[PDB]
Amino acid sequence: KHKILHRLLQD
Amino acid sequence: HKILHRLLQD
Amino acid sequence: DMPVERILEAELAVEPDPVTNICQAADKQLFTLVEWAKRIPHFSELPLDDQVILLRAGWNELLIASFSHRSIAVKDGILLATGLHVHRNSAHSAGVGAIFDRVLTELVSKMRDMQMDKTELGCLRAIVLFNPDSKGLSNPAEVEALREKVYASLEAYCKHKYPEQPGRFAKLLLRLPALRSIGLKCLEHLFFFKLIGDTPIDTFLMEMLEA
Amino acid sequence: DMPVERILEAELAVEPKTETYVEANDPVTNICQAADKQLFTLVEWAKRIPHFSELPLDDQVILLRAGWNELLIASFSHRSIAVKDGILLATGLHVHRNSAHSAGVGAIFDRVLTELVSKMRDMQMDKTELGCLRAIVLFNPDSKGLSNPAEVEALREKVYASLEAYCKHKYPEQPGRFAKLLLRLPALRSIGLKCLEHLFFFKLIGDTPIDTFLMEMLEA
Ligand SMILES: CCN(c1ccc(C(C)C)c(OCC(C)C)c1)c1ccc(C(=O)O)cn1
Ligand SMILES: CCN(c1ccc(C(C)C)c(OCC(C)C)c1)c1ccc(C(=O)O)cn1
Repeated sequence: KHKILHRLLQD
Repeated sequence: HKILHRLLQD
Repeated sequence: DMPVERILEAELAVEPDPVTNICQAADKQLFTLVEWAKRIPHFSELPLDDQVILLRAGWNELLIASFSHRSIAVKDGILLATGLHVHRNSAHSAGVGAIFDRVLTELVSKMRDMQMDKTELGCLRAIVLFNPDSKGLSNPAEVEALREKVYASLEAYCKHKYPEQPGRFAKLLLRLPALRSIGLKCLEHLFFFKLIGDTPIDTFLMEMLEA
Repeated sequence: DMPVERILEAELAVEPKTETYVEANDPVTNICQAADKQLFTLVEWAKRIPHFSELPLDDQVILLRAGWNELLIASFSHRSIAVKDGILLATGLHVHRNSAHSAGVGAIFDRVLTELVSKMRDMQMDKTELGCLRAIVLFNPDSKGLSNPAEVEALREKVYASLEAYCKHKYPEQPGRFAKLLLRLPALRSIGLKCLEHLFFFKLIGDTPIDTFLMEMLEA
């Protein structure tokens, strides 16, 4: 879950 | 507010 | 003037189905809560309609702060004003473990870790009491001025009693959002009990849940 | 350390541009589109708050999921002191009290104006103090599930130590200004909770387009 938030934080 | 009025008037 | 010594006196002059016992202890404390506000400096000098508004606005947060601090001695539990202990398992088995854990983690244990004394607690309750945002106040800036004097006196007490803890004053103030959040949740539970009707609710606690 | 200059830089770097207001139908749909847009810039803002990125990734997820509602409310509330009334959205749209009440959010709109906007304008809260308040909101050690709550608490304590130093240095004639800043946070917490209740209702009805990121924040 939290697909978009994890992606944006990964950067 | 019967109870609260009475307890405040003393 | 807002001396912390008279705020501490208001605290001590007042210090004494699981859901059923909790509600009965709440009704007991609403009576002693009024006597506590009268002992807070300058509160009774406010207009009577303003005293009613402040007590109807803060009673829930005010009572939550009290039994949380009272429960610093208990572990995984909460000491009710009636003398009864509610353990964590009894609250969970009653369907209120979630809000019970929030009180334990965000208040009781946070109060115990920093060893919040009864003077600091009384000032936070006084700050909660003098809530300038309460709708309907005839003179909001009068209540705001009272709040400023309370936390001015609190910061002075903190620099005096704990001079080695420079951030203690702010640490105290930053328990108030969680208190506001837990207060709103406790209110939701109380209304739900009143709607379903399967929980006895005494007269004064019923009066605080009306319009 | 926790320098206020770095926190201020994080505010301005994500601040909406005059461009967008000059360039700018359903009110609630517009407000929700502004919220989705601002969640993306909220992630970039958090990365610019000192030490936030050094936290575990799961704690960064938890802090932003717990705080985004209050963080965004704090932003458009302080942003709206630049105008005489209403709320300036980040999309450039200007929500006035008439439109808010007609759309069904008048009471929560009024709470924003009275308890947040007007207080911020009264005390002339600057962007440095606002950024510190948001960083305090961001570093919420009470967030459930944090793998390292003590570090989050340490960071919050470093932020408000810097905030108090900044306030006493810049506004030495206002000794209670620091406490006055912190005492808007209960109202923010309350107004945040009330705002989510409206948002969840609009989501339930299903007649309000809710874009991807805002939709992801609303689904546990
Ligand atoms: C705020 C009024 N309230 C009080 C009233 C009702 C509830 C129900 C949600 C159960 C409550 O939930 C407490 C648990 C979440 C821990 C606390 C009480 C109860 C006891 C005392 C006391 O014993 O002093 C004071 N207020
Ligand atoms: C907190 C998230 N949220 C946001 C999301 C949904 C609502 C609905 C209740 C309409 C909202 O009601 C704001 C006032 C009218 C009470 C604010 C927004 C909206 C805009 C912006 C922005 O433009 O900066 C940021 N967050």
